[PDB]
Amino acid sequence: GAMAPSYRVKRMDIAKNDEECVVNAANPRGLPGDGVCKAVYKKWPESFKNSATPVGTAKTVMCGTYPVIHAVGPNFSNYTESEGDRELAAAYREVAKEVTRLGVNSVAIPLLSTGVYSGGKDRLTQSLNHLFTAMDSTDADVVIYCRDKEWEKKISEAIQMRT
Ligand SMILES: Cc1n/c(=N\[C@@H]2CCC[C@H]2CO)s[nH]1
Ligand SMILES: [Cl-]
Ligand SMILES: [Cl-]
Ligand SMILES: [Cl-]
Repeated sequence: GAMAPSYRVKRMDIAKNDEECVVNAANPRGLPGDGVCKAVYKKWPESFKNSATPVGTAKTVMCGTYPVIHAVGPNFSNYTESEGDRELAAAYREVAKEVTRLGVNSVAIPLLSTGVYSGGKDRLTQSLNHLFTAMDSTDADVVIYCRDKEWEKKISEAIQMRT
């Protein structure tokens, strides 16, 4: 575990992370995809061998010894708000199980279902709160990655608010 488990936020490409493992915002088919998934495929393409997994689940594949946790959030274009909210909470619970199983002291994690799976809605708070609900019982250092300047400020505020 980390000596004083923390949350932090950085605004940069998650493919450049300084953590012991990465969470991919994956599609259910293990395809290269768009956005975070695209960046992860270019950096760790070996981790896409047999990475397909259903919505609301996470599947870890090693690239060398570096673990890539493929977490499949719902596409809010296809899910109702109710069923999508349940599946988005479930994906983060499965990430916390994998992070614990791997014994890592740190993890890089994007906000699931906030980009092309958002169904055109701002889901920063919804996605971040489900992240916290899952990760708060783990002792890994968590580093959240984002690309927008206003999102960086809002995620940083949400972390600082809890102290
Ligand atoms: C390469 C990179 N993308 C990041 N976040 C995405 C921005 C839009 C949806 C987000 C998650 O898919 S963090 N590092
Ligand atoms: Cl960058
Ligand atoms: Cl997304
Ligand atoms: Cl972002």
